[PDB]
Amino acid sequence: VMPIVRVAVLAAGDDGGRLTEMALPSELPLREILPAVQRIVQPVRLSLAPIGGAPFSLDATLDTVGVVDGDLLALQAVPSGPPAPRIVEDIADAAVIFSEARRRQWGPTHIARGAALALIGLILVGTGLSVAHRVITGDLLGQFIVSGIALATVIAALAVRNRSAVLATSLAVTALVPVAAAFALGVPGDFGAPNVLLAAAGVAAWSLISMAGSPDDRGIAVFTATAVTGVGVLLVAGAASLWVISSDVIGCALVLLGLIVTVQAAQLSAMWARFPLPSVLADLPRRVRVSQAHQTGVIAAGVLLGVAGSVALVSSANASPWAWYIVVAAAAGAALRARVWDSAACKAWLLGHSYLLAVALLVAFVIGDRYQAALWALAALAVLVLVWIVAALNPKIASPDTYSLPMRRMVGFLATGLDASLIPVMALLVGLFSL
Amino acid sequence: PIVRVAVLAGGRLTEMALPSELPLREILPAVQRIVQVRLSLAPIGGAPFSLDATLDTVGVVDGDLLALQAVPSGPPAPRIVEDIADAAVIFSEARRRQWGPTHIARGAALALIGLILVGTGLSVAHRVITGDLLGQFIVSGIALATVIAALAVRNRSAVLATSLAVTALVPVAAAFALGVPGDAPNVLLAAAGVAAWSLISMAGSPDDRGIAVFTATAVTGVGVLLVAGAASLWVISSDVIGCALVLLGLIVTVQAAQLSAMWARFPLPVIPAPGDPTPAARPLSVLADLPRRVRVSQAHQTGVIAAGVLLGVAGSVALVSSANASPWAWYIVVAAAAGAALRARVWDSAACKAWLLGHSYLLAVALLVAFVIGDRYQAALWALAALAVLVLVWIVAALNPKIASPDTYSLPMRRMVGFLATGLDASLIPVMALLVGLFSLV
Amino acid sequence: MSRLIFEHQRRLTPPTTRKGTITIEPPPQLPMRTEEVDAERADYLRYLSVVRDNVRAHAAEQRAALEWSHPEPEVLATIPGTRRQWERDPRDRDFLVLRAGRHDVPLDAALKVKDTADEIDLEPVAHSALRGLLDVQRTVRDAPTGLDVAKLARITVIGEADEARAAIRAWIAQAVTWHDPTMLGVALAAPDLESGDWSWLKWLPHVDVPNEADGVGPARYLTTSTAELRERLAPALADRLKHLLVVLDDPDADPDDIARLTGVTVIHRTTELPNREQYPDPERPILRVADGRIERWQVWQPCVDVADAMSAAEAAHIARRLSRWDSN
Amino acid sequence: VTRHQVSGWRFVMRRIASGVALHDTRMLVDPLRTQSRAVLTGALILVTGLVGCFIFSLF
Amino acid sequence: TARIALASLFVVAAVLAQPWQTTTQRWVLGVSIAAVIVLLMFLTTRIGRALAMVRRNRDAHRATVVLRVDPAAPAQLPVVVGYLDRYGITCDKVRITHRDAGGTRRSWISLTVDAVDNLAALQARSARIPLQDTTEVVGRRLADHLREQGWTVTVVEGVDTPLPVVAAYRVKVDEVLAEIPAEETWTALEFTGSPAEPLLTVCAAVRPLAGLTPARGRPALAALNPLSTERLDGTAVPLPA
Repeated sequence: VMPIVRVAVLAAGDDGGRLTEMALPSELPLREILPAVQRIVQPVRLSLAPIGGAPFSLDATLDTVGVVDGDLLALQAVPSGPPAPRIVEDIADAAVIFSEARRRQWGPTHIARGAALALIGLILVGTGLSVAHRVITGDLLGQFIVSGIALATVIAALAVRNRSAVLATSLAVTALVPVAAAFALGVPGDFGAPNVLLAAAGVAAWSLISMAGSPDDRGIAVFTATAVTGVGVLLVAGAASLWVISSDVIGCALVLLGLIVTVQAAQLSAMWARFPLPSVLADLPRRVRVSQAHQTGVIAAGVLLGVAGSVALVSSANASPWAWYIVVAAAAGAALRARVWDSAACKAWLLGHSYLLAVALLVAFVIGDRYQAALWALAALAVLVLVWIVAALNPKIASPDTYSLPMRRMVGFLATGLDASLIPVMALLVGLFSL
Repeated sequence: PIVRVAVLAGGRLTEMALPSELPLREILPAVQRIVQVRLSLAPIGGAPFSLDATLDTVGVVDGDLLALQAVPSGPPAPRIVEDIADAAVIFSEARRRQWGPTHIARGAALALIGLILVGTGLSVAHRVITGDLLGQFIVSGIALATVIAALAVRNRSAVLATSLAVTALVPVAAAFALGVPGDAPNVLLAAAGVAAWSLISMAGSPDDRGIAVFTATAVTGVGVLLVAGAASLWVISSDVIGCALVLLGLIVTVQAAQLSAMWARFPLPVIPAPGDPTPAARPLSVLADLPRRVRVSQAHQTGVIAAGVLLGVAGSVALVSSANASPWAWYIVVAAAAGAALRARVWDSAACKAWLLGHSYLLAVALLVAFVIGDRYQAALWALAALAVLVLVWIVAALNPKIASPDTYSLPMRRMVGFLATGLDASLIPVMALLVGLFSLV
Repeated sequence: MSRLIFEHQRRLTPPTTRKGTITIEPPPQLPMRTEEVDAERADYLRYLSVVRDNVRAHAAEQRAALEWSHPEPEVLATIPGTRRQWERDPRDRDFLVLRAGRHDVPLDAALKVKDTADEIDLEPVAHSALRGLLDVQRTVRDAPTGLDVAKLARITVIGEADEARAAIRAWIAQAVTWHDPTMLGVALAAPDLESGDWSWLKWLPHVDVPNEADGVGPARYLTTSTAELRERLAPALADRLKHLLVVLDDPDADPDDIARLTGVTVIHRTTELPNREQYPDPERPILRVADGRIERWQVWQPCVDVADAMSAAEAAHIARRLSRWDSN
Repeated sequence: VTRHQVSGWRFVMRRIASGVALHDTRMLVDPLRTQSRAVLTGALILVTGLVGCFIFSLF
Repeated sequence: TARIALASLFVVAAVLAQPWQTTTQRWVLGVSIAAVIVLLMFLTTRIGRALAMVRRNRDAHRATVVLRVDPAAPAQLPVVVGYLDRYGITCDKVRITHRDAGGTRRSWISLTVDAVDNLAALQARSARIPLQDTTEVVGRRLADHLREQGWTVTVVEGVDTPLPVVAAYRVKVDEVLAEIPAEETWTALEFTGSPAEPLLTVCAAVRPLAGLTPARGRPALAALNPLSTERLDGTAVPLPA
C-alpha cells in the first residue's frame, strides 16, 4: 500500500471560510499537494501551516515536518519577502518619516485615559492623606473627608454605569479603598476589632452591589475576590468583637476558612452563575468567561485569608510551634492544590501563595520589631525564588509528566492528608477541645 | 490517445505516459511493471477512479499527478465540508497557549524582581532604624548579584536583560547611598553610582529596551550629582539647591532636542566651504541604519524630558516643603509648573506630552507627601485641593473634546499663550537670582 | 495531443508608469540679515522635501510596475492556471525580459533641475541638500530586472554546476511562464538530461517542433548531441516571427555552434573565464553566477545584487502545472 | 569658514531638532528656538540687572 | 479530606483520655468513638444515598451523536478512539454500546461534544454555537470513515432505552465483557480524555458474576443511555495492552 494521512484544512480569506477534511499522501513535497488542497477547498502563493505556528517549507513533506493523523492545518500565504526598505538622504525628513508608526497622535483619547488615571490617583492619595491626618493626630475632619470622597466616588460610579462601562468599573474597583477607610474609623477607641468588622462589611457590600451591577465581563474577578474575603474576615471579625476576646484564635479560624474556600470552591464558584450577572446559547462566551472569572476570582480570596490568618499565628515571638506547623501546612496545601486547577490565574495564585506569605511575614516582622527572623523570611523567599528559577530553567520539578505513578499517588495522598491535618492541631493549639 | 502523467508510489514518484482510450484493467499491471490487494490510480485527495473506465472519460488532463493506492472497500466518502465564519478566532485560541513552561519564565522573572525589591526594602529599613555592617553588606551583595545577572543574560534574553538592568538601579542606589558613615555627601555617591550603571546599561543594548527610563535615570543622576557637588564642597541653604535643581530641570527640558539628537549619533551635516568644494554623498550603509537611529533618538528624547520633570519637581519640593520660604519660591514653583505644562503644546510624541502635562500633578502629590512628612497637615489640604482643581480641569478637558483642540481658538489667543509661555520661563531666572540672594552680593 | 486549449486573451491593465519629467527649481543665489536667508533656506528645504516625496512616489510606482511584471520566481507557480499566464505580447515594453534578480534600477523618470542659476556660489545647505537628493534618490532600490533576451544572441555563464544551472532554470522558467509557445520555443542539448535535471523540461509545451511524433511526446527538443540538436532545429531557423532559446549544459563542446541570427539566443555554461576579454559587447555578455550574485563582465560590475534560484523539483512543478494548456 | 557657513550649520541643527521634536520640518515657526532664546534672554536680564545694581553700588 | 478531618478531630477528642476513667474522659470518649467508628466514607454516604433515593423516588451544553454498526467488532477500536481529539473538535468522550435483546448484538457508537472545552472552534462556526450542527457533522465524518474502512454504519436518530420508564454493574481490568444469565444485557465502554493515552471505563446492566460491583444508589442506568449526555460516573482508569 502507501502511507497516507487524514488531515483537515482551513482556509478563510475572502468570505466566511472553508474547513474540511481530506486524505493526503505522506512523503510528498507540499509544493506538490497544495494545488489539490486549493482545488478542493476553493499574486500570492499558499502553503499549509499548523494553527498557531509558522508555515511549512514548500519542499518538506507532511511526514518529516511532524504532522500526526488528524491535525488541523490552515492555508496561509508563503511567509513573506522583505518589506522593501525605504530610504531618505536628508536627516530631518528621516526623523519626521521614521516616527509615524507609534499611534503617537495625542488625540481626544489619551486625554480620557489621563483624566481617569488622575481621578483614581486623586481618590487614592486623598484617602491616604486624610487617614494619615486622623490615624496620627485624630479628629473628625479626616474621617469626614474620607467619607465624603467615598460617597462622591460611589455616586460617580453609579452615574457612569452606562456611560463608558470601563471608566465605571475602574472607578468602582478603586472606590473600595476610601469605602474601607471610612468604615474603618467608627467608635475610635483603639480602633479595636469591630472597626475591621465594619470595614469588611462595607467592602463586601460594595463588591456585591457592584458585581451584579457590573456592566460587562471585566476584572469582576477581583470584585468577587474582595467579595469573598469581604465576608470571610467579616465573620471572624464579628467573633472577636461579639463572642469573647478570642486573643489568638483569630488567625486560626481565618486560615481554616481560607482553606475551606480554597478546596471546596468549584461548587461555590458555579453558584454565582445563578445570580443575575447581566438566540438559544449565544451568551455562552460571556457566561463561561464570567464563570471562569469567578473561579480565578474566588480562589484568590481563598488564598488571601490563608495569609491574612497565618500572619496572626507567627506574628509575635514565643508562639507555640504548632503555629509554625499550621502555617507551613496551609502553604504546602495551597501549593500542591495547583496541580488540579490547570488554569493560568488559578495555578498562579496557588503557587504564589507561599511567595505572598513570605513577603507578608517579612513586613509583619519588620513592623513587629524583629530582625533575627526577618532575614530568615528573606532567606526563605530566596529559596522560593531559587526553586522558581530552577523550575524555569530545567522543566523537571513542575513538569507533572516525568514523575512516577506511585510517586504521583503518594503526592496526592500526602496532600489530601496534610491539608486536613491541621484541624486536630488547630483544636490542640486553641484549646477549645480541652474542656 | 496518450497522456503523460506523474504516477506516485520507496518514497518518490515516476513520470510516465499512459494510454487514455482504454479500461484501467489492462493498464495497472504494466504500470506496476514500470513502477516496480486491489490497486488503482487516484488523484490527490480524491476517490480512486472507477476500475472499468478510461482516463479520458474521467477528465485527467495531460500533466496531472496520480498516485497508485488501494481500492476502498465501499463508499467514496463525499468529504462533506462545513462552513465557518470567523476562523481568525481559532488562531487566537492556539496563540493563547496553556500554562506550560512559558508562564514559568515570567513567574521566575517577577519573583526575582520582587526578591531584589524586598531585599532592598528590608535592608534600608534595618539601616534607617539601626544599621549594623550586615545591612550595608547584604545591600551590596544583592546589588552585585543583580548587576552580574544583568550582564549574565545580556545576550541570552535581550528582554530579561533590560528588565533586570532597570530593577538593579534601585539596590545600586540604596547601596552607594549608605556605603558611607554619617547621615549630605551620601546622595552624591548614590547619584554617581546610579548614573554610571544607567550609562553602562544604555551603552551595550539594542535599539529599544534602552527605553526612556534609562536615559532619564542617567540625566537625573547627573543632575543630582552636580547638585550634591555644590552641597558637598560649599555649604548652601535649601533654597540654593532647590533653585539649582529647578534650573537644571528647565535647562534640560528646553534643550532636549539637540541633546537627544547628538545622543543618538546622527549623521552630522557636511555643509561645505563657500568657495569651491566638492560635496560628498552619504553611503548607503549609515542611511540604512538611520531608521534605527531615529527611534533611539525618540526614546532618548522622551527620557530626557522625563528626567527634566523629575528634576523640576525634586527642586520644586525643596523650596516649598520647607517651613516658610519666600513667596518668590512659590512663584518659581508655579512658574516651573506652568512652563512644563505649556511647553507640552510644543512636543508631539504622546509620551513626552503626558510626561510634561503630568508635571503639575506629580508636583502636587510630592508637595502633599512632603507636607505630611513635615507635620504640616494644613497646607496639605491646600495641596489636595490644588490637585483636585488639576484633575477637575483634566476631566473637563476629557469629556469636552473642544477645549482640548487648538483649532477651535483664535490666532491671537494662541499667540498670546505662546507669549506667556515665553515670558514665564524667561523671568524664571531673575526670580531665582532674587531668591538665592545673588543680588545681595552687591 | 490530448491537452486543454487556450485563448489569446487581452492582457490585463498593469499599474500605470507615469514617465513624466519632473523638474526642481534651483537653490537660491546666496547674496541682508541672516534671518532672511534662514527663512529662505527653510522655504527652499520645504519645497525640496515635497519634491523628494513626489520622487519617492514615482519610484514606488515604477517598482510596483516592475513587480507586477516580474514576480519572484516562486509566485509564478500560481500563474499558469489563472487568466494571466501567457499575458505578454510582442508589442509590450517588457516582452522577452527574463527576470534574473533585484538590484538598483536607474529610475526611468528624469529629475532634471532647470540649471539656469549658473556661476555656482549657492547657499551651502540649500545646495548640499539638492546634491544629496540628486545623487541618492535617482536610483530605485532593489527591484526586479534582468535580461532583454530579444537582443542578446548569446548568454555565456560561468560557475559551478548546481548554481549556474540553478539560475538558468530560474530565468528559463520565468520566460516559459509568460509567453505562448508560438512566440518562443525552448530547446536544450545536454549529456545528462534525464537526471532529475532538465528532464522537467519534458512537460513544457515550448519544447516541441511542428509536426513530429516520437511516439510518446511530439518532439522533445531535448537531446545530447549539439549537432543532432541543430538537426532537429534545422528547419526552424533560416531568418537572418518566432523567438527561440537554446541552452547548453556541457561546459566544453563549442557553443556558438550555429552562427558567427534574428531571434535565436543561445545560452551556455563554461568553467574557463576570459582573461582580458576585449569589449564585452552590449550583446553576447559573460556572467559569473557567484555565490549570491550574478556579475556581468565589463572591462567587477556586479550589475545583479541578488540572484534567483529555482529548485529542480520546483521547476518540475512549474512544468507540470503548465503542460495542461496549449494554443493553436 | 564664512558666516553663511556657520549660519547654515546652526540652521541644519535647529531643523534636525525641530524634526526630532515637533515631528515636522516645515520650519515656518520654530518654538524650540523660542524657548531656548527665552531662557537665554532670562540669563541676559540677569546679567544686565547684575551690572546695573553693581555700577549703582559704586555711587 | 472532610471525613478524615472530622475523624482526626474525634480521635483527638479521644486520645486525650490516656486515663480512660472518671467518666469525664470516658463518656465523651464513648460518644466520639461511636461517632468515628461508624464513619471509618461508605456508611454516612449510605445514609445520604438512601435520603437521595427517597428524594429521587419521584442541556444545551453537551450534545451526543449515536450510530449503529451491525457488523460490530473490536477492529474499529482505534478509528473511533482517535476521535477523542482531532479536526479541532476534541470530542469529550466516545462510548461503544452492546445489547443482547435476543441474539442480535445491536451495537452503537456514541460521540459526545461539550461547548466550553472547545468553545473557540464552535464560536468560529457561526458566532452562535451550532453545537448540534457540528456534532452531526463530526458524526457524519466518523460514519464515512468507518464505512470506507470496511463496515456499514447508519446515523440513527433516537435509540432504544436501557432503562424501563434494572441492575447496573461495573468491572475492572475481557472475559468478563463476554460474560455479561438474563434477557437484555447492556455493556458499554467509554473512553475519555486524550486520544493518544485515553481513560477507559465500563458500565453494564442486566434485568455480580466474577468481578462486578453492585450499583447501590437508578439514575446511573438512565445515564447509560447511549444517547444521554453523561459520563457514567462510576470510575476512571487507564488500560494495559
